[PDB]
Amino acid sequence: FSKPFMTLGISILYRKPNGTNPGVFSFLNPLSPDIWMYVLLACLGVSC
Amino acid sequence: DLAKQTKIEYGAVEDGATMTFFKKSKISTYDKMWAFMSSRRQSVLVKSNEEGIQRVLTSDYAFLMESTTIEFVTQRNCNLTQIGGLIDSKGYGVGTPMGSPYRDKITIAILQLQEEGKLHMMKEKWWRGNGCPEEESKEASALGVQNIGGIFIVLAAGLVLSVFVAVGEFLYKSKKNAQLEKRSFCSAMVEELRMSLKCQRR
Amino acid sequence: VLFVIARFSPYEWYNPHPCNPDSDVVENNFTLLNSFWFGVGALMQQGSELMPKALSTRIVGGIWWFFTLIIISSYTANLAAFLTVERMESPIDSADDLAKQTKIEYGAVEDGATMTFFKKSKISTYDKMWAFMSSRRQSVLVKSNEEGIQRVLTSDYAFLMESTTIEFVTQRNCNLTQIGGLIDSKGYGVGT
Amino acid sequence: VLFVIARFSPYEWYNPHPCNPDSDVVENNFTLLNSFWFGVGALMQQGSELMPKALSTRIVGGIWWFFTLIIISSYTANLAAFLTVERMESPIDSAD
Ligand SMILES: CCCCCCCC/C=C/CCCCCCCC(=O)O[C@@H](COC(=O)CCCCCCCCCCCCCCC)COP(=O)([O-])OCC[N+](C)(C)C
Ligand SMILES: CCCCCCCC/C=C/CCCCCCCC(=O)O[C@@H](COC(=O)CCCCCCCCCCCCCCC)COP(=O)([O-])OCC[N+](C)(C)C
Ligand SMILES: CCCCCCCC/C=C/CCCCCCCC(=O)O[C@@H](COC(=O)CCCCCCCCCCCCCCC)COP(=O)([O-])OCC[N+](C)(C)C
Ligand SMILES: CCCCCCCC/C=C\CCCCCCCC(=O)O[C@@H](COC(=O)CCCCCCCCCCCCCCC)COP(=O)([O-])OCC[N+](C)(C)C
Ligand SMILES: CCCCCCCC/C=C\CCCCCCCC(=O)O[C@@H](COC(=O)CCCCCCCCCCCCCCC)COP(=O)([O-])OCC[N+](C)(C)C
Ligand SMILES: CCCCCCCC/C=C\CCCCCCCC(=O)O[C@@H](COC(=O)CCCCCCCCCCCCCCC)COP(=O)([O-])OCC[N+](C)(C)C
Ligand SMILES: *[C@@H]1O[C@H](CO)[C@@H](O[C@@H]2O[C@H](CO)[C@@H](O)[C@H](O)[C@H]2NC(C)=O)[C@H](O)[C@H]1NC(C)=O
Ligand SMILES: CC(C)CCC[C@@H](C)[C@H]1CC[C@H]2[C@@H]3CC=C4C[C@@H](O)CC[C@]4(C)[C@H]3CC[C@]12C
Ligand SMILES: CC(C)CCC[C@@H](C)[C@H]1CC[C@H]2[C@@H]3CC=C4C[C@@H](O)CC[C@]4(C)[C@H]3CC[C@]12C
Ligand SMILES: CC(C)CCC[C@@H](C)[C@H]1CC[C@H]2[C@@H]3CC=C4C[C@@H](O)CC[C@]4(C)[C@H]3CC[C@]12C
Ligand SMILES: O=S1(=O)NCN(C2CC2)c2ccc(F)cc21
Ligand SMILES: N[C@@H](CCC(=O)O)C(=O)O
Ligand SMILES: N[C@@H](CCC(=O)O)C(=O)O
Repeated sequence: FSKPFMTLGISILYRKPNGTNPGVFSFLNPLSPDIWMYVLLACLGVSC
Repeated sequence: DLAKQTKIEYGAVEDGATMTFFKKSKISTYDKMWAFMSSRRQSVLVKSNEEGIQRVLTSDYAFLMESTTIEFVTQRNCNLTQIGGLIDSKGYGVGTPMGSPYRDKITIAILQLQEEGKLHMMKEKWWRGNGCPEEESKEASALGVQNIGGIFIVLAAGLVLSVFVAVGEFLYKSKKNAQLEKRSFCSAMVEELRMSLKCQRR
Repeated sequence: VLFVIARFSPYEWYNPHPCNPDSDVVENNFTLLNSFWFGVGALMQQGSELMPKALSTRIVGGIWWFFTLIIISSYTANLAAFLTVERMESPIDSADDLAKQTKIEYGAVEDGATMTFFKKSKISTYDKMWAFMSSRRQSVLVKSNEEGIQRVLTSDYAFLMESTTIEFVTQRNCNLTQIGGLIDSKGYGVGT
Repeated sequence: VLFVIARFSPYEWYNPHPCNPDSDVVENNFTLLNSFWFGVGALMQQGSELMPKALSTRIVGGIWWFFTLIIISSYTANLAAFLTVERMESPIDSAD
């Protein structure tokens, strides 16, 4: 061989995992969808 | 991580340096990979780089290959990246037969090109592709419109729902006072004279 | 839009008149100056003396409260992250920044490859550095690596040197780092 | 500052008197003792019973609410780090 014109290295080629976006109703996520009902049935209940 | 799993198949180009690297490796991690690759040798060892790139796209497959050819692919396909650091270090060298007068003349000629930067000018000419929209660049994540977003939607929809209650409050009043005072359609317009007044009144 | 509804809702027109309501009193407390004060007052979580009546204005007060509940709650969530200081970016970031200044002196080890690199360079950026280094050659070209490292510590000085010897120094002194990418690529070879 | 502006602004002079004044009972309820209480009452997020009426005092009420909105929010976001005490981490963990 001659003396190298480019430096190498064995590495791993693999797909990027998809960065699924936090869609614009993202702020409803910290409570479960039944708890949002249970709060809504509370404020419709306790007010009654 | 890639050696200690069987979910992702992995191989390299057969009759290449990477296959030759793990075949004659004595590292305990890297011997596990050739213990893996030699068994299902027909399946995971593809015949070329282009067949290796395509089976990463079209399947669940991690591909062992050179660093510089990754540098051309990841600037072309932005869904597919390099995983981890460099395993070894090697070099592309102009091969000559066993004893030649052209080995030393090219060794001079390669070193002349890199101090002139021409080996760097040629690499930027080919490996620079689409630019590849790069990375989120993991840091603090200041909220744009894309992740709050809907609180303006319910605010807009709340004000839309409010003004139909306002005409609902208007018509229920305009039907109530017109039982005895005035007529149905006109007394609505009578209160329009009240509301359009720019002053305080009764 | 709160002021538009409160000057259109035929229930907001209330009489203050506490004793016994006769006639000819009623008036909205929602002036146009007041409706900003409900808007700012609800946004700042403190609450106003204003409180709407008359359900159409209650819904505007209902949805603006849930609007400002989320915005204040989202603002306090990331606020732990953004209260970290960032240290000053270095005034040099590559060879182009380091060549286009005279505030920071810069050199390399004399009778070395880096001195030989800029001496026989034909890059327009790198010829500026050897145009710099050849003039004050006694001052900026130190005799060894150890004298080059020490004058970065004890003065305002950027030092041109090999990448691998930086890899030993920056793992030893955490106040002193590599600036920019690799200028060229070379190799340590066993000379014969 | 709010006591300076409340006496100076001619709109904070109102009469309390919900029933037919007919001459003059005009008051300026911001004293010193009321002016600190609007300041302290907004600092502790509780809110006083006293609210500014003239626009000359609304901006003072407006900026001070925004000031206490950032103080208390920066207080809560930082104090999560200080109650979650990162433990003793004497910098030897193994032979390496
Ligand atoms: C403390 C106050 C409580 C009040 C009680 C009421 C609570 C009643 C609520 C009950 C449940 C409402 C939320 C649903 C559950 C969320 C989970 C989900 O899967 O939804 C998802 C679907 O998106 C939706 O469909 C969300 C519903 C839309 C209406 C939102 C009304 C706001 C509440 C009105 C209150 C204002 C008035 C308040 C009073 C004046 C949202 O998630 P995403 O982002 O779409 O993820 C996918 C994105 N992607 C496809 C790109 C990947
Ligand atoms: C006294 C006691 C009560 C008596 C009993 C009474 C009986 C009550 C019993 C109820 C039983 C529960 C049944 C519902 C279950 C829903 C959960 C779910 O998974 O679905 C979804 C809920 O997401 C929504 O779309 C919610 C609807 C819009 C939110 C706004 C509602 C309140 C508005 C403001 C309120 C103002 C407050 C005013 C206060 C004065 C979440 O999943 P998804 O992925 O989003 O699905 C999309 C569906 N879609 C495609 C059609 C959109
Ligand atoms: C970020 C900033 C952006 C700009 C801010 C937003 C814009 C700035 C808003 C400017 C006007 C709003 C300020 C409050 C009212 C002004 C009172 C005043 O000046 O003294 C007056 C005391 O007489 C009165 O007080 C009469 C009360 C009028 C009703 C109040 C709300 C209607 C304003 C509706 C506003 C437009 C809405 C559409 C039209 C309905 C002196 O009377 P005058 O000087 O001689 O005036 C003519 C007399 N007249 C009126 C009694 C006949
Ligand atoms: C005054 C000013 C008016 C002018 C402005 C009006 C404009 C508004 C027009 C229309 C607003 C009303 C319809 C919503 C559709 C909006 C369009 C949209 O973005 O798509 C939505 C789909 O649809 C949904 O998911 C919404 C579900 C219900 C939430 C809205 C009502 C709240 C319900 C409770 C009632 C509260 C009231 C009662 C409370 C007591 C979001 O899904 P998306 O498509 O994936 O988003 C695109 C983002 N992306 C491109 C990144 C992917
Ligand atoms: C307002 C009258 C005029 C006053 C002017 C004089 C006062 C000054 C007194 C003291 C400060 C003296 C020191 C600084 C002097 C310069 C200021 C400055 O820093 O510039 C800043 C910009 O400035 C702004 O834009 C912020 C202004 C906020 C306006 C608030 C309006 C609220 C009204 C709504 C109320 C709603 C009420 C609700 C009820 C209805 C930024 O500059 P910098 O980042 O610091 O530069 C650093 C550069 N470096 C990085 C190289 C190092
Ligand atoms: C929660 C709801 C509250 C609503 C309040 C919203 C108020 C308005 C909100 C935002 C208005 C301005 C947004 C730009 C700020 C970005 C940072 C920045 O530029 O700092 C820079 C200098 O500082 C500046 O140049 C900003 C000068 C104005 C500061 C005062 C604004 C608050 C108004 C007072 C009134 C208070 C409230 C009035 C009512 C009482 C520092 O340099 P840098 O960071 O390195 O440069 C990055 C620039 N970049 C990020 C743009 C690329
Ligand atoms: C990112 O990668 C792929 C691309 O969408 C997603 O997984 C595949 O999705 C396709 C449909 O687009 C399906 O036909 C395949 O069966 C999926 N394969 C697998 C192994 O899931 C994947 O879900 C995306 N997201 C993430 C987070 O990886
Ligand atoms: C005052 C009223 C209107 C409020 C809403 C209804 C209440 C009484 C109901 C609705 C759903 C119910 C919950 C449903 C499920 C569970 C899980 C179970 O393992 C314990 C009880 C618990 C936690 C219930 C507690 C009572 C509950 C919250
Ligand atoms: C509520 C009214 C009175 C004031 C605010 C105006 C609203 C309706 C406007 C202003 C900014 C707008 C957003 C700007 C950008 C985007 C991103 C896009 O990919 C989807 C639409 C979306 C999410 C818009 C939705 C509507 C929006 C929130
Ligand atoms: C969309 C519409 C039809 C449904 C809601 C009805 C609305 C517009 C009407 C119907 C009856 C009305 C109520 C009738 C009587 C009173 C008592 C008064 O001292 C305050 C207003 C109040 C409380 C009214 C508020 C608005 C009201 C609730
Ligand atoms: O100075 S060399 O002997 N020949 C030139 N090159 C490179 C083109 C990168 C390299 C690259 C890595 C080396 F270790 C040596 C050399
Ligand atoms: N480029 C390698 C072959 C491919 C590989 O081994 O990854 C070589 O020159 O031998
Ligand atoms: N190590 C270099 C000398 C030091 C330098 O130039 O940075 C050489 O082999 O010549």
